[PDB]
Amino acid sequence: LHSEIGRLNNQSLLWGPYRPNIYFGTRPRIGKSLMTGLMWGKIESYTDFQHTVRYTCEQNEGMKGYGWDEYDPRRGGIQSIHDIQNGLDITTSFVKIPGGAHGGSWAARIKGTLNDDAPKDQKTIVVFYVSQEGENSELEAVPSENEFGYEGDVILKGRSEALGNYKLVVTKGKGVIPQSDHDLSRLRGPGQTVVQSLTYPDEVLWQAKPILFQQLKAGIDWLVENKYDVADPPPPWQVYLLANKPGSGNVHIVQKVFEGDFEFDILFSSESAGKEVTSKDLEREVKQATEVFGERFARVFDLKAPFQGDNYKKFGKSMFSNLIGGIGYFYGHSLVDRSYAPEYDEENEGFWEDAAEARARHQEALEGPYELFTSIPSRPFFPRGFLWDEGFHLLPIADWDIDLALEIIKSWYNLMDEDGWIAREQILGAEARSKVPKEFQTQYPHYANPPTLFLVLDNFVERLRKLDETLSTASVDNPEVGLEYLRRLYPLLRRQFDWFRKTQAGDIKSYDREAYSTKEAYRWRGRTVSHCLTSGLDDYPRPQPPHPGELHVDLMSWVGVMVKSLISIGSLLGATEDVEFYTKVLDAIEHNLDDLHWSEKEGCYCDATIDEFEEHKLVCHKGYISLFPFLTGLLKPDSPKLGKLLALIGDESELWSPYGLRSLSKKDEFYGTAENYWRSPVWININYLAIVQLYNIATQDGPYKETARDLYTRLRKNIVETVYRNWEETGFAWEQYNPETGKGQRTQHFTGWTSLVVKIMSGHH
Ligand SMILES: CCCCN[C@H]1C[C@](O)(CO)[C@@H](O)[C@H](O)[C@H]1O
Repeated sequence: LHSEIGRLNNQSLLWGPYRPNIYFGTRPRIGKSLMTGLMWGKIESYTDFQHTVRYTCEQNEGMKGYGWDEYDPRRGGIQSIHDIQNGLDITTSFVKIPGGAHGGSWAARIKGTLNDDAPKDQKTIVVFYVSQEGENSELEAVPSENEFGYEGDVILKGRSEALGNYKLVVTKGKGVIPQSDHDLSRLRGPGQTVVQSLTYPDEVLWQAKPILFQQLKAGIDWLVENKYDVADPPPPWQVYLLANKPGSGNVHIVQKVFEGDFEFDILFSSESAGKEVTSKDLEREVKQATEVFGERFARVFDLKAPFQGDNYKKFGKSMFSNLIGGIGYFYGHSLVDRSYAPEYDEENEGFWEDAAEARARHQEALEGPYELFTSIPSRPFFPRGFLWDEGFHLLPIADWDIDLALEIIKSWYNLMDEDGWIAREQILGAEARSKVPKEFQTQYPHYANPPTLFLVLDNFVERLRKLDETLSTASVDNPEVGLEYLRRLYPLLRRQFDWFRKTQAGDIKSYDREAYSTKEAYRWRGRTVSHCLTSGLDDYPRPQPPHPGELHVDLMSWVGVMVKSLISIGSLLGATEDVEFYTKVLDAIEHNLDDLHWSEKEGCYCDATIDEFEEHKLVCHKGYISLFPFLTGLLKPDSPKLGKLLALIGDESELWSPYGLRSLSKKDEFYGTAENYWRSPVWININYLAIVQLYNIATQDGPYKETARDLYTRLRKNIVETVYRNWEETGFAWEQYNPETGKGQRTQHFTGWTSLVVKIMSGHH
């Protein structure tokens, strides 16, 4: 049954718009295969098209906004794009039609509507670019009857090992096609759909913009050569219209020019399936997908008071679809430093200068290939896999489709190396690398990241104890399926746990340091004077100067999270030998959080260092870090420590702002200093952990039940209203929120853990 379910999931999720880095494109979950991408741009002059043309995602003044209105990666969805520069409201509908043995079929409608400010006679170029990698695969544009290009549909027939036989059709579409009366029309046609079929070495096929411009430029050079000049120039759109040359190749460029509004379809027909897909199929499946999305949303994301209104529902749908609609498939080599230089052990004072010296040896090399199936923080700015982000992204996704989430966990855990390391940032392939400065590409095997994917595993453990529809929950409906998944993942989890302990260990024994356990103490590797990138809270203030005797209460809490998980999963597999070990680790972390990290004088948790005089010193900076044992679910409901944290969480002059909890307290000397990333702004991921823990305390007998209930109520309201208010004003989710003004700031399109707001609204943790 497990294998059966495995196979149905593979066939179900194979195809998608899995290229989140571009406005619209498709590719299957196969490294070297068929990929498509859309481009468009107005043409007004002889030189504007190069500046107007859209392909990879961006966010600036000339783009109003864009995003998925509805999406489900089993069925497809609809994306809206509001382009001010090109005067166009674009819509791209995508739909999957299950069938055959090769992952099924799919279709897309592309619709462009000029906005109110565009000239009614705007010319717009639209290109559908298609490429295929693979040694023994073939793709061929059937040539047109007509001399100079196509009056109707363009049909590409192809074959490969992974897809078998298939046909990909770009329809003629609806809309006015401009006509040139120039002499050029004798050799180039008066204006029509054209195809160029080309070949390049497989590894550059992703470079669609340059490949296309190299063809445009060759066209313009042909004009110059054949005496078409400024005495009497062809119209711009004709100058940028490729000469028709369909054929066989691993690249096919299909180019249309439209005057005014347009629309056209793309129909991918898997030959092994029924009859080929048609436009009338597309329209039906589109309408159907929406119905299904609507029904599932209302059930899984049942917004509770005071967010029951339709305004909130539209908001929740937008935040959710953008999160799930970011899922991408990535494939290629990544840049890793595998020197294991000994400077990276950071055992001396001043270690940061040493580690920089080793970095400047530049011993990094490309390795893999790797593949990854993952959601992403931000389409225009962070279109790739981030380890601790991914745990937050999957919490809402798992609610919607637990099997999709488990698939993404599996994907991430299959990257893990023999030591138990997964790189915090997955930059796979030249395409992914293109959008990332070289200095920032290299991954370091001593860098951890918060293990937030354990949070998702925890939700799945609890659910397991207590056609597309069936597939989405098959891992909890079939209890032997679930346990098998856990049996196979479990050794990897254990390895990650052991890896943390060997690589991110702090030093008790070697200092005058007293504590319940000799073993349990942690220090994030990777810190510079100014930063601690690996903890995820980049510039949150830490002991100065950084020092080999530092201990980090965040990191120790993340270890608590992990043991708790390994206890539940261990139990389920009756790994009683292991369960007993974890139980003692937990017990010790519980004690050592107190002995090493608790400040009586301050009433909160603190990181620790070693003095000038070699003594242990707490260094307290009140903010997210201070609450960590609480955020991560390690405190008993009656703990007096918990009571004191509830005081600090609730205190307006410290963390509590009208807009959510501040990353750092207004009292700390580092409030609003430096780059001010984690030194005052309100962050939805950490607020989310707070809300979940307040709620937990609120719904059990104990001395803080009602303080927690008051805080839960108000923080849930403040968080959701902050994000909603900004969405309404700007159309964006943002990375963080300003505690003084409420405004969203930094990275836009941040879906992204900001989307956790859909789970907060729907409550019932
Ligand atoms: C020098 C670049 C640092 C930017 N990091 C922020 C974005 C992201 O890295 C991806 O969402 C998160 O993983 C971090 O934790 C955030 O702080």
